[PDB]
Amino acid sequence: GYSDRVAQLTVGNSTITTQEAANIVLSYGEWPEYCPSTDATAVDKPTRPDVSVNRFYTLSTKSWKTESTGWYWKFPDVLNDTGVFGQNAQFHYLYRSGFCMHVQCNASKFHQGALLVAAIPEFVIAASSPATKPNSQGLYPDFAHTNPGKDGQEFRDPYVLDAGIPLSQALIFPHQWINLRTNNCATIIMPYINALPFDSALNHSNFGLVVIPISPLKYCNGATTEVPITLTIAPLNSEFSGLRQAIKQ
Amino acid sequence: INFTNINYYKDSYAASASRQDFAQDPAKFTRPVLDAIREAAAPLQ
Amino acid sequence: INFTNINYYKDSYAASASRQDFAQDPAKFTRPVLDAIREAAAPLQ
Amino acid sequence: GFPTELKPGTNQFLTTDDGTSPPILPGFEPTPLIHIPGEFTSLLDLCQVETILEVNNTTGTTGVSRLLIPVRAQNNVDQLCASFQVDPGRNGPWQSTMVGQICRYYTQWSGSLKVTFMFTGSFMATGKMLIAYTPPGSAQPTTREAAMLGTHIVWDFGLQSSVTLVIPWISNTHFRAVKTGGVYDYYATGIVTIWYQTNFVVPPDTPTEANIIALGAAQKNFTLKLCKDTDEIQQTAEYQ
Amino acid sequence: GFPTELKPGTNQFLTTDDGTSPPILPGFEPTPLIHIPGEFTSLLDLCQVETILEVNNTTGTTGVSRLLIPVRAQNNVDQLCASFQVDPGRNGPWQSTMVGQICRYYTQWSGSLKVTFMFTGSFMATGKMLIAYTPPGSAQPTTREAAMLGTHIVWDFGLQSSVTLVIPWISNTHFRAVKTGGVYDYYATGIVTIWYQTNFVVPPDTPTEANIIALGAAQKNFTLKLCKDTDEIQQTAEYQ
Amino acid sequence: GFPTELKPGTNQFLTTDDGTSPPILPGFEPTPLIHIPGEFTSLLDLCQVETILEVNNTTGTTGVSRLLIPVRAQNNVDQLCASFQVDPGRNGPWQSTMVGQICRYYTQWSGSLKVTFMFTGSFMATGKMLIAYTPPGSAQPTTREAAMLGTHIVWDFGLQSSVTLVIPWISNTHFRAVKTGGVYDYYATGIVTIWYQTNFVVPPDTPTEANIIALGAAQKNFTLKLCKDTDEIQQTAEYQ
Amino acid sequence: SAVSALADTTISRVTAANTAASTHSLGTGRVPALQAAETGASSNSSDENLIETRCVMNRNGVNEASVEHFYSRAGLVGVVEVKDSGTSLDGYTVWPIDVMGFVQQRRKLELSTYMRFDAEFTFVSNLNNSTTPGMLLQYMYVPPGAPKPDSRKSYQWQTATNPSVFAKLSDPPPQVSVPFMSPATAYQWFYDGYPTFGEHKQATNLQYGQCPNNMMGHFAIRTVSESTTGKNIHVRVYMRIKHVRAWVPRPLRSQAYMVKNYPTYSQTITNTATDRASITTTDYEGGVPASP
Amino acid sequence: SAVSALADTTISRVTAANTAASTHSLGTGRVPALQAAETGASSNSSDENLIETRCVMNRNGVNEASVEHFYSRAGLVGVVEVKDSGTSLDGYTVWPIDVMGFVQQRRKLELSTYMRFDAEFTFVSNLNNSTTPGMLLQYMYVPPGAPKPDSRKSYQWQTATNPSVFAKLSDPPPQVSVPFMSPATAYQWFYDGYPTFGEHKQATNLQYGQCPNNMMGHFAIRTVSESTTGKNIHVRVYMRIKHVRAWVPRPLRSQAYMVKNYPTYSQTITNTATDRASITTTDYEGGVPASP
Amino acid sequence: SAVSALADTTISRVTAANTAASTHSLGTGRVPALQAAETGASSNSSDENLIETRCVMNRNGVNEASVEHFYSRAGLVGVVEVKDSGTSLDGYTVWPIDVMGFVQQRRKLELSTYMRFDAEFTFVSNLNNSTTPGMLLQYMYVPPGAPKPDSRKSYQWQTATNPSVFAKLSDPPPQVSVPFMSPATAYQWFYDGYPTFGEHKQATNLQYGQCPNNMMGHFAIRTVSESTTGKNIHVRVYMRIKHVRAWVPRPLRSQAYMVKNYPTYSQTITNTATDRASITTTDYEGGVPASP
Ligand SMILES: CCCCCCCCCCCCCCCCCC(=O)O
Ligand SMILES: CCCCCCCCCCCCCCCCCC(=O)O
Ligand SMILES: CCCCCCCCCCCCCCCCCC(=O)O
Ligand SMILES: CCCCCCCCCCCCCC(=O)O
Ligand SMILES: CCCCCCCCCCCCCC(=O)O
Repeated sequence: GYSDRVAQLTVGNSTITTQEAANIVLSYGEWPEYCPSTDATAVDKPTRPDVSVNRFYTLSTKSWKTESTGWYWKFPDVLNDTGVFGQNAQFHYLYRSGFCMHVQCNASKFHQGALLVAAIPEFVIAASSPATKPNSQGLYPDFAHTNPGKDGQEFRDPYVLDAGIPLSQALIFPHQWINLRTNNCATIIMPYINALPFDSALNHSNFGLVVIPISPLKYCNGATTEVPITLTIAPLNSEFSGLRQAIKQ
Repeated sequence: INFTNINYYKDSYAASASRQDFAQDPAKFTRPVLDAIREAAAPLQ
Repeated sequence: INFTNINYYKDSYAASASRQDFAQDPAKFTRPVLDAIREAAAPLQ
Repeated sequence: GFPTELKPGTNQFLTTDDGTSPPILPGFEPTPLIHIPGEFTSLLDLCQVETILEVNNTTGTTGVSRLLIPVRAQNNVDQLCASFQVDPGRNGPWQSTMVGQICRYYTQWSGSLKVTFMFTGSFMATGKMLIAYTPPGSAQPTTREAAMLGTHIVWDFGLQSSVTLVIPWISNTHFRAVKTGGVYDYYATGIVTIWYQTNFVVPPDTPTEANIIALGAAQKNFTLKLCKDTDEIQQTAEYQ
Repeated sequence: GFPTELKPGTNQFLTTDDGTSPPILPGFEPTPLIHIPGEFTSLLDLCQVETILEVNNTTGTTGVSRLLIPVRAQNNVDQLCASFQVDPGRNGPWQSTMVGQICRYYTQWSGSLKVTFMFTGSFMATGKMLIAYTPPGSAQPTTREAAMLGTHIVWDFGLQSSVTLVIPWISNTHFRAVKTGGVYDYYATGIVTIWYQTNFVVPPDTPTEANIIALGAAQKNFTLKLCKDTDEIQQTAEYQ
Repeated sequence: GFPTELKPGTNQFLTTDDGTSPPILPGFEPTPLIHIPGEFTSLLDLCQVETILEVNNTTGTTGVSRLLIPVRAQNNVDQLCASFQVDPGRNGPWQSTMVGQICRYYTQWSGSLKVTFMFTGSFMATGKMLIAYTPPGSAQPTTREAAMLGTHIVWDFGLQSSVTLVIPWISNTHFRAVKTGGVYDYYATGIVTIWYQTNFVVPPDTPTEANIIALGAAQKNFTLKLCKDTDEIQQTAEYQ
Repeated sequence: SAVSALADTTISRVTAANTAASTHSLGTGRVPALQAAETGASSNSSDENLIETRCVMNRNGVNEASVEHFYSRAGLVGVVEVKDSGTSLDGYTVWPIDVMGFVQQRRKLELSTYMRFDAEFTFVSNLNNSTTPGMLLQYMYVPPGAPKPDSRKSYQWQTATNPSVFAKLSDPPPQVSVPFMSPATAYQWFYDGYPTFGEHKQATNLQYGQCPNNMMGHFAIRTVSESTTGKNIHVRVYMRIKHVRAWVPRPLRSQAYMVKNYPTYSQTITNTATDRASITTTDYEGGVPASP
Repeated sequence: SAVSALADTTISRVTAANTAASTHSLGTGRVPALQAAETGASSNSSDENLIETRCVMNRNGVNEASVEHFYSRAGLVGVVEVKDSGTSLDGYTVWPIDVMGFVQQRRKLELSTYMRFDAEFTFVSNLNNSTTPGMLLQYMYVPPGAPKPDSRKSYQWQTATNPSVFAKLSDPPPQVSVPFMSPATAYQWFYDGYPTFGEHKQATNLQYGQCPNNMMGHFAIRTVSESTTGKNIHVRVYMRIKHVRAWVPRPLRSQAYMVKNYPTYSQTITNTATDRASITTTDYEGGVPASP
Repeated sequence: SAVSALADTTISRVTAANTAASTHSLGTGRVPALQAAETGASSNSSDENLIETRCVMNRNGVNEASVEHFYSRAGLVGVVEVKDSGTSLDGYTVWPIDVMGFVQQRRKLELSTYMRFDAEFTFVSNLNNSTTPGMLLQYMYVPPGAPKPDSRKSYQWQTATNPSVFAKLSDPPPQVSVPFMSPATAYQWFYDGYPTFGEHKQATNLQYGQCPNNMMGHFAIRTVSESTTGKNIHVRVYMRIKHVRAWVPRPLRSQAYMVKNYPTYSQTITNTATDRASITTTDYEGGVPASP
């Protein structure tokens, strides 16, 4: 009737071991599933390259600092140029997949801090601008902020999630904390959420992956200053339809 | 004697609001975890 | 042939007045005493 | 012609009238309904999700720092860490909560609340806190001795990093008005004060000031009533 | 379109029309109904409660003294103590009664009345009174010999301190109009006169003047009809 | 008079309201319904009829020549014969089709399309063509090597003079908006390019340039939605 | 089927108490006339036991004296002037919902201490000259806590959640059903207490008797207009109390009211009964006596 | 027959969770208070397991907090001025159908990511002086792709296929039922993507977040007139969302909106919670303590 | 009873054709792609037999593409000006009933050669300033042969047998059901012939294509007036075609119409398809190719 602190996540040829894990958040209680015949609309037979694309891709490592605001990734965009997933995402017009997001941040028992690892469906990034005409560039975020790639994007205003919504209510989304005294990893299994059965992996980013320090990383002199935060994600039940020439963006 | 929830048009979307199917399933937002944790139990043991 | 007391709305408080339950219980105001006193009897004996 | 008599309320447009209206599109079959994960059918299900209380809503405190209750090693005993009123719809820490924002779309609320405090210090940081809920009629307790007379929990920091303080539904009325202030302090819910039961003890070479994150939510018996319009965002011109 | 024809009375707002109207709050469940003691469902139940008749409604008499019928030791015999008309809605002693005020919310009344006289003298004060109800057609009896020809009770003061004089429903019509005066004396109920059957005898060192308290109410066969607006309080400006 | 309350939408004339109206002619029996051949009860049945695509909609090309895809003997290999977008309601070759004109009376379409190419050269003219459907996201393929990565058919000229290229319903949404251009290229269907798989080989004394006639239609799973008004013919004055 | 319910929908007549025939009683120990009013109980003496009565099969209907029939009558509860002319170019008015502003409704309600009821609110709006030109009004119910409008154009009139009625003056009176809206089990016309804790040592003491369980918000009325209309609209609010549950009957008010939310009578106390010349003088002349 | 269906049409009351009676607990291993918020799960601690509770048979109705009741309320979604006076002698206006132009409706919708619903659109049209003279209007729905009118006389008003409503200003507000019109399974108030492929390197980047699955065409309104009427008509569009299906709840918007189709907040970020003097200061005075 | 009929009155959804799952085919003699368009038959090639398809349980509703739903929409069929001002002080107008005067209705009808239908004719009448003052109009149907009125007072308005509708402009639009009135089994939008025998050698040849089976008389409209009203009334006639039976589908008209009763196109023939630069140029930019 409890959650075991040890966990092993084996997907494909990738395996993730954690010895200080809180639990595994199954987003909205729904495992990732393949598109049923009732919900499908595209007639082409989808490709399900099970083990070549459904596997853990360690994508980015961000150095947690005392004044760090946080980072966000867009799930399809963060894997669109990586591995056989990226190739299928480029060669195919349609794509659907869940994911198993695994954020890793280990620190000594003398460090402190708390990250909020949340998976935000349809994470539309806002721009912070003064009162200006709709002609103004500052009213709308550039592409580097909407699709940060694999490197992610440092939050400008994590208090409002760079979306005008309060960070305090970001816990309405499938979330997990990395409290350094408690756990060093946060696992979120997110099913494919979209008003469409399939969608373009290049145009549309289904989920945002926010890692925001709520309690700032504090430690004493002599502790290891560099405390990294690693994002390992794994597609789950990846389908691809609409084969054509490979399209980058 | 109630005489309501009557559709006068052949299109079903012309009907009144569907106000008779109150369902409350908060577990998908409140306990979205794989390991079900008992209340009396220490969660991380 | 009466066709009334019909609620046309899903909310029960939109109905007409409840005018069919005339009840008269004056004893709680007229004889609010512990010792029931017969009419023919001298009350304080 | 069937004899009819038009009654008052004829020709009125009540914005909350669940009635029929002619369909603009004869024979329109919409796009099929596919399964989308995360359907919510009740706003009470959303109110039970714990969201961060903005307890450090003080002048100077900016950004995510407003979500932290600072806890440090005390030089004296029986001291006050933080306090906040537990009126969900009152301008204050509960504004940052999903329950405190959905409450504002309703006039009256009812049911128990729940604040889960998460300690975000070092593993080596130990401490015991007394988190007391003071029912109405009393101001914020001036001493821990006065606060421990109300509904309280003595929280011990440890492997489990979070404690839940249920604010029980202690009310004279079945519902409390979401509006507060003035004569509406009749519907005051109370005050939650966090006291140092013991100190915040740390070994050497360990941070001496940590943070408690408060997570407010609604209990299973929570209920809202009389949907109204919130007073959270105002508009002076149509968004173009 | 179903053929209909609008009839007269269309668009009118009748203030006494028990009809339906659209609910402003969809799905509103009110606060639960808990048991409150003292529910009254009929105004006739209130009219049967005995309330003090203001029989001493005379010039100079102020305050609670207007509720007392003075009785004293008489130097002569067969004297008149007090008289009052038994028209419930007439400006007079019955205004101070619950029956006389609920009667004014109705146009026509019917049924027997009841005046319970309570003697509030010393235990040593003895006396016999003749309380006579004179049916309509006769003025106030000038002598006790004339009053004893009507419905009367000879009241003996004693351990039981109260007597009940039923004013029987002696009327030509099934109902009497609450309005009195002018041609509406057709609906006169009668006159109740209190006479000294014997004297008011007291021993030495005992008060020689006591008070009778009249308590008017309605009998079980009392009935009201044609709800109207009372003429008891007038308003010249909205109460701000 | 039966109590009724008029609701919003009273007295409005909705042009798409299937309601009753009084008959102008009592007891009118129309002319008997005799069998007429060629009754159509569904516009989808009309959309499945193959009609000539106007693929040669180029400047200078006039008349029936706009319905021909010229094919000739090539001096080089892997060359492009013709290309056209497969958006049925887009201004282009599909305007000349019954499916492309009935699509314009609807806002959203769905289902597979079908282009039957008929080779109208000499019996002695042989050739193989690669007709490729490029799903959205890609521009017109610049080489046959890039086009053969999509849905394609290698057509061999012979006794059967016609090939069918199904444009499969490869869409993210269940329906595509008939409107194209701008942000509505989100509903782009793709591009069909005709490539010379091999050459157009003829014996001596034989025409070296022939024509392919494209015949566009809708597959059995074709569906239209949200009837609207087409933008094909405009009127500035009532036709007198 | 349910046609049996529609058949028994007319009001059935409940008759008054029949009078039984009674004869003379000559004995001891049986004293139905002697009572003890000190016991707090009304007299149980019947007409049969004090006079020789006849058999009266009474058929007088007592059904009209019910609390429902006494209260289910639309009376004036509010007059809201939508001033849009002269010095007050507002075009809107936010009216505190209170049913104790007019004597006829107030005195009937104060017959009971607690009343739990639904209401049928009707709005009879017109100009000063009694005319009702087609002029679009918006009657928005602003529950306690909802933002009150501060102009005729303010965002609160979007009424995304607030109940609102749009009706022209030319339309028949807007009529809506209001539920029992109260945090308490019943409304409370008399609240012997204070809403808040404290010392209550103010010179005015305005908070005595003020129960917020009865304060049900505001009625915001506006002309749906873009500028001043130059016309003042008088909205008369009529409340018909239905589904009534009354508790703890009270003496009907005898003194003239002076304020809305407080029992407060003048120092010149008016007697409940009108004065007469003497305690032995009745002004009923009757007929000519046969033999004086 | 089907009279059983008409009987069970009133809304039944679903009550809140009852509180069970609980006693004291003195032992080890049973820690219903200790939680682990890192797990992403809300606390399963009940009131019975943290305090000694009583048996409360709760009868509070939770039925009003449903997504249907929260959304089935007509709010303002559009104000369309049919300018026909002064410099704008058009007599018609083609209005882009968007429900995100007004804060009250927009903030309620953005509580959810995806919403699939039918709507009841109501048109409350009047002049500037709130008056509604008999003036024939035509409210034509122009779906995406249908030709938009370019004058008050143009051929598009023939509405042979377009839905159109003819109603005078004097008529009660025109009200129609609109189905779920969208190529997607649900509307999408937040679209983290771009409608078209490409580089998206523009200085403005206007296409981010613009999902054409929500762009449902235009509402073309005209006075059915032959020349200028000299009167501007203000059409207020009210949408009542019925048959609601909401997915992926979101944080309610905290910053003031700046534009219609983009989340864009000011550089002056407003705190979700109002500032107080100190983290240990609460402004609740309560009563006088018995013994301080 | 007949309550079963009222239950099955809502439109049931007929779905599109499902796609079956298909695998690869490597053999001879099975050529589902090769067709012979010379046979006049459309291709019977299915998606399953040309590509590897999946199983798509299609739930797209094809019910809206029916001839009933395509035609049962009120479109403008006539604009009748009742001139009563200036040089035309007639107060009446006799309008030849023809549904081919306006492009939107005409092009939809000419999709079919023969149409047998009942109609719901609606009359939306108003003044030039779009206002609808209470003004009594008489819409009299004058069938072929009935005497046409020659004034506003003439005897034909007695309408002892002619169908006539009296309705003020202030009333909602008069709406009547017209049966299938035709000597033929169906109306005939294209009549390749002449109504009368003869030589047909006129220089104009006005009688070609004129089938009197479609000429259904006149609509005589008058103001019920005794003198000139000084106001011109514009009556817009809207026909909703119901109970439709269509035969012999035709190509939709591509050239702009020039006259009412004749197919007649300009010498400047407009191409059905818009011109592009080349037969190998498509204006779809797509995305950036991964490796060109
Ligand atoms: C759309 C307009 C709707 C109108 C809403 C009316 C709401 C009325 C509230 C119910 C009235 C009864 C409670 C009044 C109690 C106040 C009296 C008092 O104690 O001072
Ligand atoms: C005759 C007049 C009929 C009115 C037709 C109204 C059609 C309304 C469309 C449905 C509204 C909901 C979808 C709105 C989504 C747009 C918001 C956005 O994402 O910017
Ligand atoms: C009281 C007013 C009643 C209106 C009577 C309308 C009668 C309409 C006739 C039916 C319309 C369809 C037939 C039109 C055919 C004419 C077109 C043509 O071939 O030129
Ligand atoms: C026109 C007649 C419509 C009849 C509709 C059915 C109403 C049944 C009456 C009982 C109400 C249901 C709740 C109950 O059982 O008490
Ligand atoms: C539309 C039909 C409604 C029928 C309602 C039931 C009426 C029954 C008729 C008898 C009236 C009841 C009193 C009686 O039994 O005489």
